[PDB]
Amino acid sequence: HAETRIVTDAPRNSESVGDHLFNGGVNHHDEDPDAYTKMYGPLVGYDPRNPTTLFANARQTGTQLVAPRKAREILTGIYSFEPTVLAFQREFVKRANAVAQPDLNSDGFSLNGLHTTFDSIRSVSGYPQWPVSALPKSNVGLLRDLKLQERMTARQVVIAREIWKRVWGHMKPTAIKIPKMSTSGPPRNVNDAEMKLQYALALFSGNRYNGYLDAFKSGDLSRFYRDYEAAVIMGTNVRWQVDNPGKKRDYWAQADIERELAPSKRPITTKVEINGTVYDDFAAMRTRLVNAGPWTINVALQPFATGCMNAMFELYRATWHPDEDKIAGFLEGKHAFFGDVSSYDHSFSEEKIDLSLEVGKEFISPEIMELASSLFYAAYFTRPLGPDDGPQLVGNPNRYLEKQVKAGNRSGHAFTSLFAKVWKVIDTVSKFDQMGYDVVANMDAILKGDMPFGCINNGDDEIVWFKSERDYRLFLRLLETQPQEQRMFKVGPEEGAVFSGSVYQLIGPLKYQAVERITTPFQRIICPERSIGGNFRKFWPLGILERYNKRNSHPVLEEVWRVFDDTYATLMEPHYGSFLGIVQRAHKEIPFSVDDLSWKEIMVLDDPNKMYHRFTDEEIRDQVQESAFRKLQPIFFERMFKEHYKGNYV
Ligand SMILES: [Mg+2]
Ligand SMILES: [Mg+2]
Ligand SMILES: [Mg+2]
Ligand SMILES: [Mg+2]
Ligand SMILES: [Mg+2]
Repeated sequence: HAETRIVTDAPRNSESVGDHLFNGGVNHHDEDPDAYTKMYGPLVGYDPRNPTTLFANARQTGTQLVAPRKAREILTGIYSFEPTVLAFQREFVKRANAVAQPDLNSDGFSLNGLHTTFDSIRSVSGYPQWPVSALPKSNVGLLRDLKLQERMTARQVVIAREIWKRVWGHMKPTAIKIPKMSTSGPPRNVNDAEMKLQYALALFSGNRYNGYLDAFKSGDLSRFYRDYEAAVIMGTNVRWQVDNPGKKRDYWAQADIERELAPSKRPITTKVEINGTVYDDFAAMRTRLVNAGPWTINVALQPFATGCMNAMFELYRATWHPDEDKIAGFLEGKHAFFGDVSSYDHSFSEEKIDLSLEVGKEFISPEIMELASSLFYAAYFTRPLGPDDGPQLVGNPNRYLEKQVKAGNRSGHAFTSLFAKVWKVIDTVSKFDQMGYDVVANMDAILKGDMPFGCINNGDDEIVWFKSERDYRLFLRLLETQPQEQRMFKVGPEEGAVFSGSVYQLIGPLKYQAVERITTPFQRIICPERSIGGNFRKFWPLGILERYNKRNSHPVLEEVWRVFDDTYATLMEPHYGSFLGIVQRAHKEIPFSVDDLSWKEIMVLDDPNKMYHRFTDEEIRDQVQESAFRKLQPIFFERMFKEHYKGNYV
């Protein structure tokens, strides 16, 4: 068929989606160019004078806060604002701190496996720090505050081009993941993976991908919206995590980002006060704004992000995807710096984002890179970030071909993870360069782990390793001496040498042993981001039982679990029932068993987005992946790649 539009002139909502189910073998939208139009309803309609109506049909609307205050159900029948729970938190933390204290050397390595104190467990889940910090229109104040370079050096640009050529220039075609449990974002704002899949099939049928790009590049939002159900705009969500009591933090106010491009931050002053009692020894949960790109934008980009990432994991495994179980042994006999990056994604400059996309255009049609740019710099809409704020549109989505919000490696983008991984390695390879090494001539060898130095990467987490002590101390001298003109990101040593959630305990001379942070099991039980069950914690017993079952695997861990069990038994059990009873009864009601799953699989059930950056299809069984994702195999977008990709297939 000739049809170039996803939404045609056919009557909408005239056929049931049940008559157009995807069989995994043929794209039925090739047979019927009107199918998508007929199986879904009329869009509400775009008003350029009122762009926020793009979100008026969402589950949460207008007035309701992005981060409401609401007690969490931490275990069956146990809620986080109850005074007995808070009493347990205080006593558990006293007793756990009496077990062990972090024992760190001058390089930040833990000698006992513990990297910090247990004080963050005095955080009240469901009690947010407010306001949630807004995203300013400009990150220049941050770049200034962090003392980052004004521009890349010439050499840094060379290195960035050499690495991006390797990344964009190779592709291992891989299925698009279609999330079951997240919103499509505008315009439909539904958690409907069937619609997402049918949209993908429509996009990749006939001439619709080129029609989509033509509509995009026209700058006519009314056209892109009408004919492709697409609008370049971010929604916003909030992520929550524990904090250390007493830690001073700051935030960008909604009223300031409205008035100023790069305003200064204001102090967060939230105190925990529950039913008329102040808890001065507790923290409110740290909160962070995350943007969310619409499905109907990200779907056009994801094939490239996923394919290039998967290629990179194969060709340059030693850098971007080593076996995590083997890292500690790999490091035996090596010196290592564990990177702690401050405000990483937000600290990317416009130059860095733009260069990445420029090199992309050598391998991928330029209009696709321009779509990526449009989303990186898109306007966003947020519901209120605090109790005194209103909903707010930041930027002008009517002018989406112009940059609206400059915020570095924008969250919610198809490319966010790829950019995080590649730029951390650009920075570290530039550091190898600044030491004096000839990194261009030896680029492949560095990335493949064949030189006497290299780096293991997981986005903003990294291990920079050296076979030679003298090379290692030269790297440390470089960090100490590096001037502003060379500084890409704000990086220091990680307290306790943590990588991907594990402490790399120093157990002998250049001998390491990985231990999951000993704070983690207790934070995730006692101070959770979300209540048990619901959308995101259906499988909550698994992570707990997995951790409990390995309690004897490390001597500090073992003692802290003994403190948990004894303290819970005395202070919680009389009122709420036994801990293991609650957890084991819940485990019986879910369709997975902890004994049958790998550690990787349990991680993915707790955080499915680890499939976009940490684990590949090969490492996770179908039943686990299918809990969270539908898939579209790459045969269904092969024609798009034949036209629009110019690199090498792996
Ligand atoms: Mg029928
Ligand atoms: Mg305080
Ligand atoms: Mg001012
Ligand atoms: Mg780190
Ligand atoms: Mg598999």
